Amino acid sequence: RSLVIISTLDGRIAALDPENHGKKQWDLDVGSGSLVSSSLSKPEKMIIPSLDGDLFQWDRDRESMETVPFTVESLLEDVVLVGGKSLTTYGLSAYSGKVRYICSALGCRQWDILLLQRTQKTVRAVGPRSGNEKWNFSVGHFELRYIPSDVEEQEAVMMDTVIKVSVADWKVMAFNKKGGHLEWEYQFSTPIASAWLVKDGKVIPISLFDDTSIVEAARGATENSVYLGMYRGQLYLQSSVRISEKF
Amino acid sequence: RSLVIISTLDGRIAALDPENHGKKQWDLDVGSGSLVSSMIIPSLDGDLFQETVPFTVESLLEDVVLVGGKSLTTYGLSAYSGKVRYICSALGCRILLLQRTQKTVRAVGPRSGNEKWNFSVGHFELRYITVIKVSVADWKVMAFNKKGGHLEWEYQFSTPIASAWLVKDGKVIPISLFDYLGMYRGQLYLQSS
Amino acid sequence: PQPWRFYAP
Amino acid sequence: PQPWRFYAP
Repeated sequence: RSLVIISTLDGRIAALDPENHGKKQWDLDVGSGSLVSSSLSKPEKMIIPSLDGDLFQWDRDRESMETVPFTVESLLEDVVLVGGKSLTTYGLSAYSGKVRYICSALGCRQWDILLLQRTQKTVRAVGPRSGNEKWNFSVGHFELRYIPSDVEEQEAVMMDTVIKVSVADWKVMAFNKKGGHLEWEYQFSTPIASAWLVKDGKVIPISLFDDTSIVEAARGATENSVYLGMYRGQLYLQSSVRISEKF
Repeated sequence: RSLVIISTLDGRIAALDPENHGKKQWDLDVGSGSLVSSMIIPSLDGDLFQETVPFTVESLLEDVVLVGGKSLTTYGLSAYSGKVRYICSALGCRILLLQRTQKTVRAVGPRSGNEKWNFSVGHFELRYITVIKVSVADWKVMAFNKKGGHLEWEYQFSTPIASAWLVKDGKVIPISLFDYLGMYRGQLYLQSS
Repeated sequence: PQPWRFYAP
Repeated sequence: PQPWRFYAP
């Protein structure tokens, strides 16, 4: 009954069965393209967008990572700047994954419930008099919900095993909590950005880890650091957690 | 040489020469329809009022499920003939510049997916590469000759007005507005006057 | 509400 | 540039 919903960077969405060693159930490509895009003409040294829209700057010659004064959305509030922001929802059957409806800003088509919403923010850079694009930055992310000073937490456990994502391996891994040794795994063709475990209605986001290595040692992430990943020659940043494995 | 550019709630753009008594040079339709589509009443820029709510059109997107998106499209026409030269948007990128921001948001039931309510506001902002005033209660452009206050010419629009600018020799001068809540063949909206 | 006068919150 | 690590200024 349970599902493991995972959002890769190719824009696609897959479901895995955590009750059969992570067998793949179905795929879902909404056709909105990949999650990060960047066209360019002539230097501006390297602009690295994040999935929330925040852009970052790496200077090649001094080999340094800097922030950027504008985020993808701030360009929407030398060049004229076009584009737009988008949030489309996709309603899927809780089990089968058949699309029950897709509702966009454009319209609503129709054919428990898994609710998927894809955010997508694109910004092109157009020459003022020309009308030709000189660069662009398209960026998106997924988010999942189920439809039948204080901080919290939650762990992604299931049948005496816990499930975790290694973000540098793009792998969804399940470990027996007693012993910590690996139980099953699944690797994706495309880096993983977000993952959720759907169990008994409640949905769980699976934190993504970068294994600096069962006596497992997870840690936070500094002051204002950013984790670096690559999708088919395109770079981006996420929110992974540190993790070391010992014996 | 200068021109008076006015954005109507039809979603249209008109060019009137403020010299030859508001002589209409050309009119334009973007195909995207009226500046607003639909108690809750919005501003053309996205603000929301009922009297104020702590939300904007985008503050809601971030009982029901919301969908919607803001679009920034720039149209490029000939400055005085008005015939199109380039159009740029997220679609693609096929001298005065017309940047339309159409803010739509749809409330949708989580299980069915059919529309509940929706608001789709729009707003124009312009760029270019006698003191003219505006009567919004009458949908009229009025240029008042500074000598004696007596006007020289006026132009009347059948559709209520959203914004107006004068382009006095390259510069873009926003035309002020004088005698809030409006209405264009049905739906109410808000402006900052 | 009246659609033709300067309203104030 | 670099590989698959965190970084900062």
